[PDB]
Amino acid sequence: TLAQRLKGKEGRFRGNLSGKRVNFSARTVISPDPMISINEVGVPLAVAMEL
Amino acid sequence: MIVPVRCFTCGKVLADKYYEFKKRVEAGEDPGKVLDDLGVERYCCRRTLLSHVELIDQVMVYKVY
Amino acid sequence: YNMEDAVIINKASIERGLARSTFFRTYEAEEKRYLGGQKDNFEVPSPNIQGYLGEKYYRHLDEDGLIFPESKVEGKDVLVGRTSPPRFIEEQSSLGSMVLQGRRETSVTVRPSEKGVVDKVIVTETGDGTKLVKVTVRDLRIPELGDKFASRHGQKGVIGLIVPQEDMPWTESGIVPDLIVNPHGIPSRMTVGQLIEAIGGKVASLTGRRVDGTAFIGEPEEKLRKELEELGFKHSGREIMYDGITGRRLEADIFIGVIYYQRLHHMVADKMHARSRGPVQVLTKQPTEGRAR
Amino acid sequence: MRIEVIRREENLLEFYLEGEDHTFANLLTETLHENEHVTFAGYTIEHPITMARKPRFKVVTDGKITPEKALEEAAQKIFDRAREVLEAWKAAIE
Amino acid sequence: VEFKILEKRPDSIKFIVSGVDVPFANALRRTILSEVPTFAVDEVEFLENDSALFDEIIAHRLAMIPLTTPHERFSLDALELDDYTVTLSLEAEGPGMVYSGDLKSSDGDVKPANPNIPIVKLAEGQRLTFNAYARLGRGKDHAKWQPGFVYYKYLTKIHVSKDVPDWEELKELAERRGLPVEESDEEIVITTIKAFYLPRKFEEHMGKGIREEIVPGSFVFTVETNGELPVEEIVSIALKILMRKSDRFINELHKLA
Amino acid sequence: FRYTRFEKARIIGARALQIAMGAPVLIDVPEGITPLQAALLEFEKGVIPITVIRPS
Amino acid sequence: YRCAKCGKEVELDLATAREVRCPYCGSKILYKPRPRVARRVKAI
Amino acid sequence: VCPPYNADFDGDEMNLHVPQTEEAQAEAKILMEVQNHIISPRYGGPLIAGIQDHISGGYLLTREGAYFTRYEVEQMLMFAGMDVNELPEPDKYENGEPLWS
DNA sequence: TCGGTAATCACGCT
Ligand SMILES: [Mg+2]
Ligand SMILES: [Zn+2]
Ligand SMILES: [Zn+2]
Repeated sequence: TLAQRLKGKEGRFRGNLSGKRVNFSARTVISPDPMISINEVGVPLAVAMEL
Repeated sequence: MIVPVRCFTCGKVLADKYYEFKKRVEAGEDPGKVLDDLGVERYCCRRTLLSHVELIDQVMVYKVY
Repeated sequence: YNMEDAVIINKASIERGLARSTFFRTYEAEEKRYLGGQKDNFEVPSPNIQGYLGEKYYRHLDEDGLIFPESKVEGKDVLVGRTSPPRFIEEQSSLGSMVLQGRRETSVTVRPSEKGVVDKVIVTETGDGTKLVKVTVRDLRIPELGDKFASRHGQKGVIGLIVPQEDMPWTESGIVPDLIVNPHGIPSRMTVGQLIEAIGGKVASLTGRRVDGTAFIGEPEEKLRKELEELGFKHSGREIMYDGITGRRLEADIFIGVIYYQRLHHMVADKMHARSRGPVQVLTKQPTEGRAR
Repeated sequence: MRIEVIRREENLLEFYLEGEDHTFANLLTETLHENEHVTFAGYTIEHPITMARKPRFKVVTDGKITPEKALEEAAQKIFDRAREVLEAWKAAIE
Repeated sequence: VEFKILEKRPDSIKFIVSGVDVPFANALRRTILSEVPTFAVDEVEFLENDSALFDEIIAHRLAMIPLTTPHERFSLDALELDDYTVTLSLEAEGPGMVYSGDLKSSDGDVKPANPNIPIVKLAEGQRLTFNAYARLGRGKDHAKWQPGFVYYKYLTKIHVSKDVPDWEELKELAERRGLPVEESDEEIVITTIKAFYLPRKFEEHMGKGIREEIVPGSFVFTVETNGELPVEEIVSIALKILMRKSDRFINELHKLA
Repeated sequence: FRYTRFEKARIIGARALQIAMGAPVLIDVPEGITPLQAALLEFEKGVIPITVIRPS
Repeated sequence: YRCAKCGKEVELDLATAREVRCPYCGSKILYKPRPRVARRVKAI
Repeated sequence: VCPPYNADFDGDEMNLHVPQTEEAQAEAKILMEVQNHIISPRYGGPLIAGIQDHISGGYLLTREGAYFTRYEVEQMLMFAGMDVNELPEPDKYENGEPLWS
């Protein structure tokens, strides 16, 4: 009921208001290369064409 | 899963020398001299004759049209 | 590239057969009957009907609504075309919907990141009276980067890169290694059974007989290193190796053996996703959860 | 095989070489070394997944000869040296 | 520059090359792997496959069959590879094991080198039909187009003075593996035409009494193929590429200026 | 009169947003540049018009 | 109409409106057979 | 840059997210780039620094007896970024052959 | 002292 919709460790202060789901992101695995500089990053070309 | 026709490191054919190999180990002869009698020199050719499953028989009979 | 638990598999050794693994799924679309008396039949959807998924996703279906096998289904391609029954004929009257009287399209389609080819289509009837079709589509899945390997001693890792056969540090025989494992992980995790097995692969491939290695009664340690020492090699695995980029003996004796690895299903094509702007929550209008939604 | 120059200065030449790899690059490097007028010959491949066909070459001279002239005559020798060995090989399997 | 042919066998050869240097040997070695072209099946069109194996797996084995490549009829030193295609068809019906030798070729010069390779086992009533298309390619693009292997080693001499206890044990040991030994009253010289694993008792004498001296400029080469090219053509074809490859450089250099 | 690290990242932020909404640019041209990169070149030569207020 | 092939071989071309059985076998389970068209798989 | 993230490479998962508006993007570049974070606020000492091979490679370079020949000096100065002219000079120990330290 | 009741207990993903 109402008090469990407002609350309950996944309610509507932490679950949906102060932590939200976002747009324009991606998530995959990591794998080294010591040939780029210290402040660069690789990005795959599949993720690069959908952002 | 029939024998791989190459090795996995040394490019060399093997599937002609597996069914001649196993029919001479079911007589009791030691495999250390059978593989030497054929054309197997290194041990990168030789780890993939000596360890295999020949599982094509079981799956084949089960059938799917 | 093989630093901090990576590994560097050969290129030509992937490309001849190592760890080429297949992946299957299945789909279970059916034909239900509601309690009103109207039963929804599945067929080819016509252009009119409300709630159309799209067009030119229906190029693989047959007449009745079943994919004839061995077709490269990919993306969001459909699998079985389902027509549903009206669902509140008189609520809306949206200026042309009184005369149309049609149906509200629901269907089944592959999960929007995969690929592959169908294998076999089932069609039957389940207990009551209905009908349910099962379709399964496979995949080929070559081992590229990301794909987690592991031993049975606990040396997990990921393919670092995929270097060609020509640039491989090779040995004073016909040996060209496959997995150039990082040397900074063996005298840090105390896995001496890795190094005993590496001699046990070289002994039991040259001798002919697969070395027993069970706990507490297996083959002892010292008796292996004499059977290798009389078959033509140094007592500790170490061999003379020439680098492949320039070509001169590396002034050390690089260790080399045969270790049984095994591939794991934390493969990379089931992890990568990107979302620009997708379908949202009904209650809050915030994005959804999971890659399947 | 189109030479893509980058830097050009006095007694110095840096450039990219499309279509080549480690095989040719290393052979041309140490062959160049044999010329006493060549002060500095070297190459690098940068990040061999995004590019592995254009080594970056660098040739530096002492001013008594231009970098292009040094390179030119030093890749003559390799053509002549291969021409030798080949003749030897053929007339030996007999 | 000189050569010494140790042995010639079907699909193998070992020889000693003199008068060369360290950079040149790698250039010769890598060229045999990444430059020499051979023919290989590149795509297969399926009409039906009732076997126990997947479509991809049967297509994968066809690519791994070594095909004869007649070097006296096309061009192996070209920079632009010929696109001539040979069609390999098959129409069989079980039961029985299907062999590589049953594939028919539209051109008698491109056939499988080894006819005793089993491809797939077929049960009662199962049919297998496909068309294979072969084209020229290089090993650098795909491993299936590799003509064989090359391995090389230095040439060294191990000097064993007679002051080493039980030196007689090394003479018999070396003779078992075929390494030449020249003996004199002062010492013995072992020519290491192949790897020489030093037995454990003599490790403390490696450097003091027993020492290894490298012979400048001599290399022992081993070349083995799989039957797609003769064991004598290989080295000649690779040398003719190096010449052609390092001549284009001169042409391109002049164009810049 | 040196700027902090919080004021330097706000003056660029307001100037990169004006430079997208009109507001004719100073000598900043070459060949193609995203509106963020135009504000970085202007701040180096010290021709920023925008000044801070220091409450004290 | 279709041409479905069941388990334990046999052909059974019927329809799809009423019932799904095999007359000869007596079972009710069906695989749809593969067509006889030409597709194109590369060897990698 | 893998002591800040506290990661390793046994199949982990890292997520990026692009910032969009022109105020929130020029704020990301000035205040959050990697090189501003080379030292850490917990103890002052550096955090983004060398790891496993970067240490034990550096011992083999500075041992007494690490004498590189002429080809290997000239090859490695091209690979490590730097741009120097014809000055690998002056062949400090010519006792065996003309090779550097 | 002394008994009583709630209110609390990683991150992400399938
Ligand atoms: Mg981790
Ligand atoms: Zn092998
Ligand atoms: Zn039946």
